[PDB]
Amino acid sequence: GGRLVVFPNGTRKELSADGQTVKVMFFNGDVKHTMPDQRVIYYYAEAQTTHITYPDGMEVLQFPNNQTEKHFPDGRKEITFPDQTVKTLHPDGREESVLTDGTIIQLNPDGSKVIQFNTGQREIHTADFKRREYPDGTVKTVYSDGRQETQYPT
Amino acid sequence: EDLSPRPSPNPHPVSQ
Repeated sequence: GGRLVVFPNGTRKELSADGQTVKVMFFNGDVKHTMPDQRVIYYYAEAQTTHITYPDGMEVLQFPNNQTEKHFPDGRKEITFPDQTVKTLHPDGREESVLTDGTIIQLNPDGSKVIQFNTGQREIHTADFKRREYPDGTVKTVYSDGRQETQYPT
Repeated sequence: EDLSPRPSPNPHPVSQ
């Protein structure tokens, strides 16, 4: 079978017979599990937070307010808030939030915003105009100078 | 050889 080691400071280390599974129970309540598949699970007792590191670089954090975060090796971060909104942060600077009703809110580095409503209509906000596309094919644009243009469908 | 715990985590600061 395995082996148990108890350190004078109270930290305990359990090792499986093959040594591929190691569980460290730190004196402060934290727990670290090293698995045979090389993933490392760390539990923070004070913060009640779980942190999983994968061999490919992926990291997952789970908070006690039911917030979860995924840090991808390519730089992408995905946050799932307690209200189940999902916010993705991309390496190129863009941000996308997906609401529970299916609405998508895209923030771009150039200051523009694109909203795709659950209704199929898209709305675009730029420095020069606000534009709303309707699924019947009509488009209304309100320019910065105040003029309003409605394009009717064919 | 070092089995001392990690420091406390913090949620990645969000706008909303």
